[PDB]
Amino acid sequence: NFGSQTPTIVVLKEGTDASQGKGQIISNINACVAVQEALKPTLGPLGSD
Amino acid sequence: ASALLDQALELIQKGIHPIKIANGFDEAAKLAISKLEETCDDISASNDELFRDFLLRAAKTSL
Repeated sequence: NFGSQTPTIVVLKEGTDASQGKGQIISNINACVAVQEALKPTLGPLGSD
Repeated sequence: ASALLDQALELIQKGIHPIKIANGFDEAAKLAISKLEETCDDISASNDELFRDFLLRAAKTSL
C-alpha cells in the first residue's frame, strides 16, 4: 500500500541455496566419489603418490 | 639423476611398473657401492710425507 511495486516476500536470503530432491543426495555421493578417485590409486605398496 | 630419468623414460614406454624400476636402481646402487668399496685401496699405511701428496692430488682436482 505504501508502494506501487509490492515486492513478493522471499522466504530465504538471496543466495541461500534451496535443496529438495531424490537427487541432491546423488550430488553428495558423486562429490565423495570425486574425492575418492584422487585417493584411489594410492592403495598398497604398488600404488603411487 | 637426469640420466636415470632419461633411461627411465624408455622403460615406462615398455610398461614396467615404477616400483620395479625404483627397486632395480636400489639393488644396483648398493651392488655398485659394494663392488667399489672392495676395489679401492687404503692410504693410511703411508707416512705423513706421502699423505700430504694425496691432498695435493685432490686439491688440484677440486681447484
